Amino acid sequence: VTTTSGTGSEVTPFAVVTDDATGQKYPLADYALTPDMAIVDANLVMDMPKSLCAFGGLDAVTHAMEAYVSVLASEFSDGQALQALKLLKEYLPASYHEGSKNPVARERVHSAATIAGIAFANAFLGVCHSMAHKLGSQFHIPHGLANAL
Amino acid sequence: ADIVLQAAIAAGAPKDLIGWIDQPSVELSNALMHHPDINLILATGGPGMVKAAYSSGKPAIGVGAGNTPVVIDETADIKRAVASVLMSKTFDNGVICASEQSVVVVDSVYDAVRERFATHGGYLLQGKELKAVQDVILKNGALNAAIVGQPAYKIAELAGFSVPENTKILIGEVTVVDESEPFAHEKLSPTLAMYRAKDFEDAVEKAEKLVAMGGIGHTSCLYTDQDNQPARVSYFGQKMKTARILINTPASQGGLYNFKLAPSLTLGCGSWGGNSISENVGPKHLINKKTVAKRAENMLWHKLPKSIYFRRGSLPIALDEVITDGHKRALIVTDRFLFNNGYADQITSVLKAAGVETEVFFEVEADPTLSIVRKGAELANSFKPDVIIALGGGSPMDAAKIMWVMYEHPETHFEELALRFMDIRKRIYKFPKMGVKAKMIAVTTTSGTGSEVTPFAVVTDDATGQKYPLADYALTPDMAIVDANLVMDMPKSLCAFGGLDAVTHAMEAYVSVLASEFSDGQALQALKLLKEYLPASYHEGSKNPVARERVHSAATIAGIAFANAFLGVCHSMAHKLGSQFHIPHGLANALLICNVIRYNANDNTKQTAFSQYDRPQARRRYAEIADHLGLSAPGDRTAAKIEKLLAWLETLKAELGIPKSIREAGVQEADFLANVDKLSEDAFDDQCTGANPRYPLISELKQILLDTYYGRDYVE
Amino acid sequence: MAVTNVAELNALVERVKKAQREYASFTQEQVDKIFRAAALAAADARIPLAKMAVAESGMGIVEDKVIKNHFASEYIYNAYKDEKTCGVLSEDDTGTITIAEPIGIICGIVPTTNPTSTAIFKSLISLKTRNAIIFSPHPRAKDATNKAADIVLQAAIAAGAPKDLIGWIDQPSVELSNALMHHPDINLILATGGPGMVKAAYSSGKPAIGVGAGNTPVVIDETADIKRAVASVLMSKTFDNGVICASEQSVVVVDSVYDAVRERFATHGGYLLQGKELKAVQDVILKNGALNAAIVGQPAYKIAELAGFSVPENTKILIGEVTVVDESEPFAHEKLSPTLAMYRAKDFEDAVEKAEKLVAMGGIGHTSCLYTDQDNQPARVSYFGQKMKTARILINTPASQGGLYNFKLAPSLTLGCGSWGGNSISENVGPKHLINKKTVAK
Repeated sequence: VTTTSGTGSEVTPFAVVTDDATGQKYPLADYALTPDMAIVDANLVMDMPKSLCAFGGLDAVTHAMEAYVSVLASEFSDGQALQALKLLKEYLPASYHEGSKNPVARERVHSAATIAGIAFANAFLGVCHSMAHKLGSQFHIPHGLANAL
Repeated sequence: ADIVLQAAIAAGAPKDLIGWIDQPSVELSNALMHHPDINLILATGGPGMVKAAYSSGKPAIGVGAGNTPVVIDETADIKRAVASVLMSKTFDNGVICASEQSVVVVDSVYDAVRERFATHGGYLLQGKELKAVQDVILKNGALNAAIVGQPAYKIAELAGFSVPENTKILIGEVTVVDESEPFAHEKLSPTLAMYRAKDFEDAVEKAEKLVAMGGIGHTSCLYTDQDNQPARVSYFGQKMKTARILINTPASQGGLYNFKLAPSLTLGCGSWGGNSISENVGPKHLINKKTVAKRAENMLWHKLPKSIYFRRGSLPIALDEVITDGHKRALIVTDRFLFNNGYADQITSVLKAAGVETEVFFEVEADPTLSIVRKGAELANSFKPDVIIALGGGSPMDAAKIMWVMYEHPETHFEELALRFMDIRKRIYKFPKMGVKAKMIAVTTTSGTGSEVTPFAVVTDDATGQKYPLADYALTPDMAIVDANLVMDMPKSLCAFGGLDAVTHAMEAYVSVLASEFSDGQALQALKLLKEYLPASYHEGSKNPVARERVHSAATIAGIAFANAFLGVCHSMAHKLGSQFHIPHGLANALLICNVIRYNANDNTKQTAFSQYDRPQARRRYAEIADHLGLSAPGDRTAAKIEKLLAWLETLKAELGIPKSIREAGVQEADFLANVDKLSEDAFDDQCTGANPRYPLISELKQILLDTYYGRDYVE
Repeated sequence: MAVTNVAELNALVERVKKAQREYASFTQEQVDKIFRAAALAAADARIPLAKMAVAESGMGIVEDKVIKNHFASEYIYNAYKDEKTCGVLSEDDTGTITIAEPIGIICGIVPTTNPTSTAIFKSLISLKTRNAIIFSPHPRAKDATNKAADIVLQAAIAAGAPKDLIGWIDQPSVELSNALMHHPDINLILATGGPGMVKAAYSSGKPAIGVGAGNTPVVIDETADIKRAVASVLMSKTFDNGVICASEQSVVVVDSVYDAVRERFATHGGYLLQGKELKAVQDVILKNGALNAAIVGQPAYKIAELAGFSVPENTKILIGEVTVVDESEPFAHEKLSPTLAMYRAKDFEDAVEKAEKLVAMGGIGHTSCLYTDQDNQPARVSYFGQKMKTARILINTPASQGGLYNFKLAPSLTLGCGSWGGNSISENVGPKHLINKKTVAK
């Protein structure tokens, strides 16, 4: 069950853990870790501030902008990556200035975060999401900023 | 009543909550029943006022009492049953309702109970005094009130014959049972009626008339040995029509009797007519329950097979995974044409090398007829497979899903699934769980049908010729192989046959009312590449391998979308045409797609509350295709924007090699006008019309079929 | 063989008696098998029967009767599929057995409104509870009901059922149907239709239940959606020309949004009228003392020609503007035609009061709908349900059904009561009113 709009971690088989004594990452990836049922609800994202809708949404934009250009892109995922970018270019601005006062835009943005999740579950992320994965861990900046600048 | 009132008054109740009448009269009580402020009557007593209670124009229930018969046979305990009835009739002078009123005994033991009764508490009478008591109970054609509840001895003084003080009850010996005999009616006095039975069988018959004479069946009790004669008690219950069937048990109660029995009263009925069984009145007959319903928003879904594999030569590698996993037994479902070719060794040989038991199923033809699927299930449960691998596109892959259900649930009849699961829009009934002892692998052989990814199955019955569609998200295969090396030599006359089927498969799911943001991108990606090298896959076939591979993966992409959003009406007359003209599917929806689009963009009788305000429109959704596919001027109008889309659809047929109208597609005028009416109002009911936002009418589903016959273009 | 008068009815009923006597011994095993085959033939024979259900009736349209026949034929084999109605029902050790027994021959009146939708519903619950029915349809729609009953019969015949288990009368008459109700061999009556014969069914000295229809009011206040409630009611009243029982019969709107609806209705599908033709419309539905049979199920435009004034073809329904609510004005009674009544409310509070009188006028409370915002005004919906007396409370929901609406709702019919009026609430008739359970005690 997803309570954030912008990270597609409910449909993808990716998980990262850190060591206790030391600090190097322990990434894991096996199609078998995908949940056998994912619930995408929008009423769980209604009052989160205009400082998490702006970083999750950009995280979703980054999640799909390079899955279309990744070397692992097939004719099965460019149909979904090209849709999230189309969907977020007309609802993310409307879900930031107006916030919950426009509930249709929030639902569209939340639903299109999982679509990018489908896109990057099969194709894999580029260098933009790897350097951003470390630069957001040493300087303790949230995930969503690092791939935005 | 006042005691209960005052108890309730000092507990929080209003002051005049219970009322009663003083010095009542028949005229005063009548005004109470006809009062328009009273909406229930609880009537108790004999058929003196309960009969009038029913004929009052108001809902009423009556706690009546019918003469309960007692049956004692030769196998019963005589010494014990004589006294259980004896004490139950002397309880409150036998006034408690639904008490004993008659005893029926066989001739084998009749003499035994006669002197026993006179010995313990009875006093029999047979002379002139016998026809004295009967005249006492009935005086004016109705029961008198001068002997109700009185002890037995005093009522004998009324008739003039002395009876000793110690005597408990008085009993007559009467054979004729009717109205003129007054000893069968309810008496509410310590008296009993004794009846002559020649055997057990007539005893029950002689008890049927007694219950029927009381009008309402309340209780029945017979005394018998319940341990060595268990059939007699079972026979006794299916013949008497009463709410209670007691054995070796007093009717009302004792003075260690059974404690969890409802009282004789609190058992009412709602009719004075015959064959009426009483029921226990409780705080449900005096209560009315209302139900509210809230308009709950509907949620969509996106359900797909767990794994989909696709590339040039992806069958052996995907098949290998199955070998590595534990899978010993597997069967392959196939058609006829491909087996005589080298299209079956490329899957069996790779299986035999690893070593697994595979069998041949080569009898499925173009349309499954419920006869070969049954024999397939018969072969399935005679082999106990662990993996079901489908082969072929369309017919042999749809039938494999039904074989899977019938193999995993042999007890469930097919005709039970014909009314529960026929449309994927309801979610209140669940399929029995599947995949317990098998799993489905789906492989395609033709480019342009995504049936390996959808939860759809259509079964024809060869007896009459009726289709039984099945649809639920449990028949979806657990794996789909999309390989292209097996399509390098398909005839150019058929590569595009299914190719245009996918065009209508994707174009129709985009404008469906169930279309969501999840299935819109895939429905659009399929159309985008089909104008790029699908015609190349037609003219080249083998001169351009890559185009055929690219088109083949698009059929699943078209199918991956409509498996979540049902097709519209175009895929309905397509079903109907392809099953009576024997034309193949793919052609049927090809030459009327250029005529059903215009019947979806106009003013138009439309279904309301959906596809009118919830969804934007259908005319502008087709407008997105013309600009998504890039065939629109920078500045143009929507009305003219669809025109160029239809123009592209027409001029692609100039090299697609498809007929211009249905008549030129190999059908005759003679066998159309006499069959169009029969053909029209069945496409209206093939689980379509969920999509195609416009609500169709039979009057407007024929002009389409008549307009396409002569090649004429529809216009109003 | 055909039956002409009482002389052959008094022999037809004996055959059904003899078949019922033998059929009562069947067990649960082959009773469900007969249930399966009967439900299939009802669903598989929906279109043909609906085409010939309007050829002689002359009212309604074929399109909407297909769904009505299909929904009613599959809903019965959807919740009563597997429940113990034969043999032993339960067992209490305490030895307490609770076997159940059927009732017997059942009478049934099929109205001209739904000659086949309710004919197959009644026929499909009796053979589930091991009893038999005799049908007495209207002379206008006799041939449609008889065919529907015969289809289920022949389906059950080739499943293990006795020969003469379901009967019907040809060329029926009022005097012939009276002899069927007073027959001492029938112990249940299922009466349906308007208050024309159900009143006589109650006054018959026999147990009887009636699937009636009260004029259901719809309440729309100022806070409700105005562009959505106009259409949900509009499509639910044009369903089969508004003959579906317990459909909309009157709308009550507050003064705030009255004119906001008046132009909308004329814009979309309505045609308002206020002149002398309003009197004509009132008189065109009363031939004498009650509702006439010449405008039942007819489209809106033709009845206007009979009423005198011309109305365009495209128009869907016609609606009057009447303030008085009594008997003299006939616009409050059930009409079974694509017509609606529009009422004046000064506020929401009087709207519910103006709806109490409408429900009480129908005699039996069946359904009542309110259109309001259910998310920021939750007190109003709670208040609305404790004031009316109806079996169903619907908010933001069409009365009968749609053409992705709610699926787990019982049909408008299969909801009967046991009294005419006096604040009576209907209930869903099912395979428990036709069964009697006996208890044995050891």
